[PDB]
Amino acid sequence: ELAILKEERTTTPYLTKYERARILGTRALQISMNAPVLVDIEGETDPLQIAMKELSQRKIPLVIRRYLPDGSYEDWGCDELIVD
Amino acid sequence: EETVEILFEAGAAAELDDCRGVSENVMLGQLAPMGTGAFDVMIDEKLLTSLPADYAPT
Amino acid sequence: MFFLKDLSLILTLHPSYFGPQMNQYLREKLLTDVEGTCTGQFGYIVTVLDGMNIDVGKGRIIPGSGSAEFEVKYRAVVWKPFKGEVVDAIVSNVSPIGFFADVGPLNVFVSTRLIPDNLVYNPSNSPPAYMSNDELITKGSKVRLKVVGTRTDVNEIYAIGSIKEDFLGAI
Amino acid sequence: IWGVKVRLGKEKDVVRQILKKKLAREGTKNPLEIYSAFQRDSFKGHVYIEARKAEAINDALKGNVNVFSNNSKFLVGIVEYKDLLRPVKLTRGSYVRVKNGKFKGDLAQVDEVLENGLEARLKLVPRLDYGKDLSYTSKFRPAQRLFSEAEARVHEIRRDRDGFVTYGGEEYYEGFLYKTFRLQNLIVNSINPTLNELSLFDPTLNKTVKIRQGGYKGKIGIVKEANGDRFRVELHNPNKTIPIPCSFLLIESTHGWVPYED
Amino acid sequence: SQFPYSSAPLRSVKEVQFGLLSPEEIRAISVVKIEYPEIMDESRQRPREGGLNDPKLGSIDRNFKCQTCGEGMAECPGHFGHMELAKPVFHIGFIPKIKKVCECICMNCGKLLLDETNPTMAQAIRIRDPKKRFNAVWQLCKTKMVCEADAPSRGGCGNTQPVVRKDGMKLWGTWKKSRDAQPERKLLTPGEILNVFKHISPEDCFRLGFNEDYARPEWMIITVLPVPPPQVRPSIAMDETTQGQDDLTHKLSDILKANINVQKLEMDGSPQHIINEVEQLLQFHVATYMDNDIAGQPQALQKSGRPVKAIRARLKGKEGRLRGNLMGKRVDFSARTVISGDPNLELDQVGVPISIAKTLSYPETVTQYNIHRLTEYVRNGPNEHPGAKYVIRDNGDRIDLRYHKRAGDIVLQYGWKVERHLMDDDPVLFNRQPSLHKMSMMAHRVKVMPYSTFRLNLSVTSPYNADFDGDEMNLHVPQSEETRAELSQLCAVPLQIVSPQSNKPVMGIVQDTLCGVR
Amino acid sequence: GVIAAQSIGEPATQMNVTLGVPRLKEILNVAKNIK
Amino acid sequence: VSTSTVGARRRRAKQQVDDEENATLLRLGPEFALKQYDHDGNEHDLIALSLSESRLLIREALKARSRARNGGVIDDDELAKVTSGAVANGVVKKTLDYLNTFARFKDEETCTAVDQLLHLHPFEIAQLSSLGCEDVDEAITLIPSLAAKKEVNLQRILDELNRLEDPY
Amino acid sequence: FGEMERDCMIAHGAAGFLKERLMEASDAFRVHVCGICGLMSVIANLKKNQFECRSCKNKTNIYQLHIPYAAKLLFQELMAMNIAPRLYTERSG
Amino acid sequence: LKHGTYEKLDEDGLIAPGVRVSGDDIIIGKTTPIPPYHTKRDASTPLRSTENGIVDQVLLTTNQEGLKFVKVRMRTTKVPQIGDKFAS
RNA sequence: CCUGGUGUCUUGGGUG
DNA sequence: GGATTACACCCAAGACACCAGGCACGAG
DNA sequence: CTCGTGCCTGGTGTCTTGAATCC
Ligand SMILES: [Mg+2]
Ligand SMILES: [Zn+2]
Ligand SMILES: [Zn+2]
Ligand SMILES: [Zn+2]
Repeated sequence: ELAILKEERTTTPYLTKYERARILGTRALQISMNAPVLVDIEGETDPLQIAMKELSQRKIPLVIRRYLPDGSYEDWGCDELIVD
Repeated sequence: EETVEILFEAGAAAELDDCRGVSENVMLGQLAPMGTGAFDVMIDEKLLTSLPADYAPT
Repeated sequence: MFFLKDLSLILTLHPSYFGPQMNQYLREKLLTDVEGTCTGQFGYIVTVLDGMNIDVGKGRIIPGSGSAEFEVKYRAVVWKPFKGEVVDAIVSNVSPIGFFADVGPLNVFVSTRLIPDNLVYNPSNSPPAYMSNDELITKGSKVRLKVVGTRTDVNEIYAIGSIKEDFLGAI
Repeated sequence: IWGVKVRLGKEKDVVRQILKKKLAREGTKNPLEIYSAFQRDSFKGHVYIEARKAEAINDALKGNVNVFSNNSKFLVGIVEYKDLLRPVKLTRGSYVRVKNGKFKGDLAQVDEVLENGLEARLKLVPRLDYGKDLSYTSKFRPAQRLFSEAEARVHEIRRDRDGFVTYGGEEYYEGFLYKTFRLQNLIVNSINPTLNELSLFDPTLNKTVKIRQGGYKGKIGIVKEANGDRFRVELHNPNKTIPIPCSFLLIESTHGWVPYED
Repeated sequence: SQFPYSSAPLRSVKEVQFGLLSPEEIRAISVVKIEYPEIMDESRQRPREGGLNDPKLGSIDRNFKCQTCGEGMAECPGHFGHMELAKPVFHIGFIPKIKKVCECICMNCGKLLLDETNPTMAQAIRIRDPKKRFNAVWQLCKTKMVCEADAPSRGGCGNTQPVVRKDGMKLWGTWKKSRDAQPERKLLTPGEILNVFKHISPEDCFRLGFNEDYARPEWMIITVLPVPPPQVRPSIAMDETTQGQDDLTHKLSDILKANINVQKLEMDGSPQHIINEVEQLLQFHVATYMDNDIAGQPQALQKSGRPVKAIRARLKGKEGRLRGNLMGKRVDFSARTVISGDPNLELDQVGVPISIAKTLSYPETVTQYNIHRLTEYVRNGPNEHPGAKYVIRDNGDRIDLRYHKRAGDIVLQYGWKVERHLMDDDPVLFNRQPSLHKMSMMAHRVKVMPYSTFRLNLSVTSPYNADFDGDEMNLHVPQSEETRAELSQLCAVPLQIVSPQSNKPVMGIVQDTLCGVR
Repeated sequence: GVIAAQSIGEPATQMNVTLGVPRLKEILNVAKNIK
Repeated sequence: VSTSTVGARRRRAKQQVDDEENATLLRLGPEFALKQYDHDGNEHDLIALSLSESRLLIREALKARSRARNGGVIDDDELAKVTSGAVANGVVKKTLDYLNTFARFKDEETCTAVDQLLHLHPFEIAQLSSLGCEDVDEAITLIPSLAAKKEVNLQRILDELNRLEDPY
Repeated sequence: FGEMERDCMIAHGAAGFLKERLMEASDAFRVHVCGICGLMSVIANLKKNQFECRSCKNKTNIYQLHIPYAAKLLFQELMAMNIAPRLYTERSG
Repeated sequence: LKHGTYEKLDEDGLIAPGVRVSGDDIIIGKTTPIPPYHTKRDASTPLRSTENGIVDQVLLTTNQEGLKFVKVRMRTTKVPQIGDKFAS
């Protein structure tokens, strides 16, 4: 009902600074609670560093639900949004 | 301003507060609809299925 | 009284369960938690329909805790009895204060002041029964009673019956 | 009859003052034209004055320092007069509550009253110490417990009759105190029995230490915390508490600073 | 996590519905009736049941469990009582609105003086906002000076209506008896008005902007008073073994005493003129209990001479509940000291004294990648840096490492938390008051250093408007993985170099370095 | 919103027609009779 | 804990005593209203199930799930062991055995015949199938709501039910 | 943490940080509400695991909230002045 | 009882001059009885948590009402360091 | 053998 | 007729009255 | 030994008349 179909999504295709900060923190948090990590971990073992590594390779398994003013929303996966 | 007067008047006219403002949520200690709180984060069940099978929940 | 009900359950998932078979874990998790349980609002939930194909939707991540929240919408077979409903039963016990009858999941108590006088408890008979001449109420005897009151413990519900009316009793 | 507002607690004084003024002016060319005045305890802060003209009320109160200057007098209806002058228990075997002394607040049975009619003999659960700390108040009294004559015999007593003892000049019969109280010292009305009444009726901490090795060698200190192996010495010399290993300490004892053989 | 597990579903608040508490509802949530003003049983320990500290209202003592919920004093919210009033009294907050309602309705049957037949009045009922509609109606009906028995039958009683005036806590109505004759204004008691309000119809209740479920107009008159639990009015000990009571506790005693004397009148000696002095005094105490800043009359005073702290005064002003405890409040994990400059620190660093670094902490979750590292901190303990202060299990029990003598026998499990000392490159929020603009709060990276001042690289003095003539600054430590990331990716110093105020930098090379570079 | 509020207020804290703070006050207070 | 599509139930000014469950007065409470809504918001008639329908669905669901648990590989005592836990084992076994001793039409051939015969409030249509009756006199007494409806066929209902009914 | 520091975190858009500061790092409190009447009138015995809002006769539709203690305090002071602050967890329009 | 050490008090309830003290140490021991053994409650005075130094002098006397009255003066030395303030 | 509470309301003088 | 009147922080310096009743001590 | 006076403690309850601008 409220959900907007993939072909008709209108919001910006770039990840905003606020979306980026929330994604990094949430994913960091999940890793520190021993969620399966999707990239190779070499020397960089801090929780925030691993999450930043996953972001750079487009491998974070999360979806942004962007609410529009009327309450409807577009779901965007972090795999498809372009990160500067 | 006019703190107590607002609240007495709000009671007598049964006002409904829809909790969309920043100030409403701050004083109730809930994540405010602003900045990092202006959206929800969902788990991408479709993208997890590309992982190998030995990572699976039992 | 059986119904089909479209229900839903809020499930919280710890982040360490975020793997490729997440949905299958949730399907097992839903069934273990819901099947066989009773609530006063719906009754006994007997079996859930189409369990292996339930669409769980997307999980909401809880801010500040990392855990994920799923709303699993589903469809089940539910059993709730009702006051006024006439039903058949199978007697489980007979005692000086009446009898207990198993109607599927639960047990119904009918007291002595709502039992007709000509049905006399006979302990000396082998096996023990409520007896007449052409009537025979032994364990497993079809009897017809009417539910006159439902009490709710929110864990198991308790219903009281009566055979103090027309056409109710053994058949 | 007019009522008049007066300073709380000064109602009797105002009635007095009105009488003096009345009597002093009797037979003069300017008599005080009031007939009577009175004050009811139940009616705090009011005096009532009997007269024919309102002006006489003002005259009665003129200059009275206990009366509120505001022109607050009020008229009483004839049908209200007698109620203003309404004057208004206690039976042997009934319960009352004591209002004074160490037994203040306690429930007591009325045993009997004096011939004259003033004080009543009460049967009371005693609050005694059997002279335990002798060489009392209601805030530093004892718990209630029936008198025990064998306890008194053991610890500190005159037998007077069957089950009757005088102990420290009070009378106890079958365990109860019988003591006279003024009737004005007991409450007879609206008593509420209580729940309770319904039921009844490491060895080197803090010792001085000298350090024998390291950069702090020769300094005095005190063992502040000795969890294990690593001590916390509060050094005297700079205002600092240090972590230090146990091999480094000398402890003071009867003869000098002794190594870890103490 | 500091909360024991409860099976009830966790949700957030989406809506706040304000309204009035009906008399019936007050009794339904109450757990005890309050009658006796004597707080103590008889000054012999254990407070008196039915008294103002009845243990069913709750525990403010560490050793007595609540006799209603079984929970300790920390979890127990407290439960309300109720106090029956012998006679209904006005709510001091609602008097001017009550006054407005009288001129709108008939003082006999209570019907709205105008109908949809009046064209301008039919326009006024369409107004969507309840407050404006009510005012628009009253603006019309104000000049209607008689309740008509007949349409311009409407259910009217034919009586002319009085002009109601407020005189302190009393309302006077002047009726014009049917040129000029003599009018007799009698007092409009709360009880008289109470009965009139219950006969207002549901349809006229809506048209007056009130609400049948939430704000029914007779609930503006007080008949039973809710007795707040002791958490709202705690006792304090002035000099250890001497405790005084809260202003509300003393004031509720006065209302309770005054309530008993109204019961003491109607059964015997009432000289009428005495009934009016005692009932008005009950009205007085109930008024100043809620609002002790009533204009035009003297304030209620404590025996010390200073005014009583009423509930209204608790909420207003800089130190009250809203501006002093909810819009801002005191917080944990903070620190403050004098600042000094250091040119040999990076722009985004802050030098943090060792003593401060051992008091503050961050709860780092134990994982497979850091478990070996974190055990080293545990052996060092709270007094050697780099060390740690607590180990927190998933159940919430903290192990205090100051008093654990068998610290060597702890083995860490995944998912536990170790509250370790503050350490190099942890982000912290740094702040100088007054916070005039957003660059008064920027995230710096900690560098632990000897000596007791905070060190700043000199080029950040300008956005803080800081200097080193005695200024102090505040440091706040984020307490979770989510907020560390928010600090470093949104609030960090290099992101703040250009300000949106004037699309230009707010930091540059300054003082010695700027003089020298020329 | 908040950024706008701080951007206007901060310069005011360091600062024949009326000018400066008294004139600023007339605007926000939308006074009917200006000086 | 577990909730449904039906929500809020905020307070109203007038109370209601059409809520107390009475099968005689067609009061099934707020959850079992005549018109329900599924998990997509679509309108839907209340689903009341006779003993014959219910026996087929529950047994089918259990053996299809049992086959699924076996990767794709009759008696009531065997079908109840599919559940997990002794609490679950109990309620499911007792329900099949109860239905095993009171379901007249114990196969899908006869059941679909009864299904087409019956397929006017939806609750009454389901009641008539569950309670066996001989004559019209017996149906309107035990189920007193069928009185003032003036639309029998009742006799041919009972005749077909009894004729399809196998001997015992 | 005064009113002016609150505003700075809004400007940064650091909504998550502001929530934590004013709750977990201070006076966080758990309350129970009745799903029907919205009041904090629930009597909750956690070791007996039984809950009841006596007014609504409701033992099933009950929610828990995390709110500041000073907000819980505020609502009880409002109740004491006959103001009903009803906390509902869902909208309706 | 308070959490600090009581081991620097002498038998008269007063600490003696010359003893170094640190924060939360008790320097004046005093009790108050509990109204209606094991009857008293501590009412002692600890040194301010942020301070240290040496007890210099202890005055013992009585006040106008005749009860006992003490004053304990503590001295320490403050040495200039980073952060201290100076002015011409 | 784990838990572990010390006041408030003002006023005045100061710091940036 | 009230309400408005920067922010944060430090520290030292203070606390019910009168009347009536009961008990104890001293003097005759 | 008895009576009277003084002091202390506990309980209950108030009152002689005497900073300035704005909406
Ligand atoms: Mg400066
Ligand atoms: Zn409680
Ligand atoms: Zn009328
Ligand atoms: Zn409720």
